[PDB]
Amino acid sequence: YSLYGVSGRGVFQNCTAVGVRQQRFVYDAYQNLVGYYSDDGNYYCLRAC
Amino acid sequence: ITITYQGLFPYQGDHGDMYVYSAGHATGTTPQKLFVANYSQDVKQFANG
Repeated sequence: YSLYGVSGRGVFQNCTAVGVRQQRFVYDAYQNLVGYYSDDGNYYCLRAC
Repeated sequence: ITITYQGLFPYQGDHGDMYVYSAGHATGTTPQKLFVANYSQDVKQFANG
């Protein structure tokens, strides 16, 4: 993928359902994003390589 | 996720500044003088908001 200001390499899946949903990432306690948003409008949660 | 995070917050137990707005003077039929606190002369420092 290559999203807005963020790079990265991930395996998107239609996951559920944890986030903010108004701004459009979700991190897990580090710099990484685990990982949905951005698609319109679902939950494409990402993973590491 | 839980985390420690360093951002702009109010402090625990802060009573803050209280403000109240009031009905004005009135007769039975007619509003008269406004009724207010001295807030306009109390200029505060913005600092961090």
